Amino acid sequence: MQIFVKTLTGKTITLEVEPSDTIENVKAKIQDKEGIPPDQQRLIFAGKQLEDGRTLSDYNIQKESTLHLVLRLRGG
Amino acid sequence: RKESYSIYVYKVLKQVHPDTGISSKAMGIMNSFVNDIFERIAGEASRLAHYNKRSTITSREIQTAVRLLLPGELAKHAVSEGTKAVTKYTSSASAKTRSSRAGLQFPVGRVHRLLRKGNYSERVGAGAPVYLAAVLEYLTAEILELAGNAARDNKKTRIIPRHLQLAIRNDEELNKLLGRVTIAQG
Amino acid sequence: GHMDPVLREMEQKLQQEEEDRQLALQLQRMFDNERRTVSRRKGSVDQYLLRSSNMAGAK
Repeated sequence: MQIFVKTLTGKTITLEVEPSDTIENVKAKIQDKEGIPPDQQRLIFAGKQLEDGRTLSDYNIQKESTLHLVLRLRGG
Repeated sequence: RKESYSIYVYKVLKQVHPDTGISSKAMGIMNSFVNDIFERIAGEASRLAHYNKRSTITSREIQTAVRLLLPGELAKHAVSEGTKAVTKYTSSASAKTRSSRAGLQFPVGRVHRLLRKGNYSERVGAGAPVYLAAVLEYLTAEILELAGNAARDNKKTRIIPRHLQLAIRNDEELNKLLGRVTIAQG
Repeated sequence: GHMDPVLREMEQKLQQEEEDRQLALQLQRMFDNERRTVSRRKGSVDQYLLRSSNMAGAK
């Protein structure tokens, strides 16, 4: 299964993941593509926020899906 | 060559011109360029520190060394690059990463470690690696842009060592900087 | 392409894409609000510096 991740800048990156893959795993993959910390990245599906501890299957995401990227702002 | 800036240079090429690409050999050459520049600047900065009797190296020492190594046009632009990098670093409030806080593609933290490892000085500042890092990124982008122009002249979209060498020899400014450096010759 | 189904798909996809972007924008704005610093109007261009530059010509 493959999914497309778009960002607020207007950029799109293809990503290959399975329904059992966790969001946290996806965060690390994004860090490799962008070079941005995974904590500072937010993934949304159908305009709904996504939890790192939750899996793709939890949000009922099938093949060919679009996810939007947002930036987390925290002082750690 | 010692470090792995092949990935970093690739990113610069994408922002400067997505159409034009770079060969794997060309990337390696750029890596050696970074190492060569680092050594020359590092030694020059260390000498300045001794003159000022300052163990800790700062942006001020690097700034003087940068101007001496870079031609007139390049030197002026270099000042804005390093100065802004320091300002951006200082401007950022929340950020635990040196590179992220500075906003530089090249590993800012790695540069700081290299300066200390070189045993040039007992202590190294934070604004110094940031300043130097900004200069290195500028040089990388400038070389790639010039190479693209030569590539277009040769009806080629990909950048090769021949293009890189041609671009350097096409401008006296870079030639002076690389006067003591040979890309590849018998 | 006589059928040109891409145009129909783009219109539908754009509506859903903008929906996510709008919601995403709100999260981005809310996170920035937490910082306590809010700007009225901001705009800047980030590009690699060059020895020569020509402002004339727009782009």
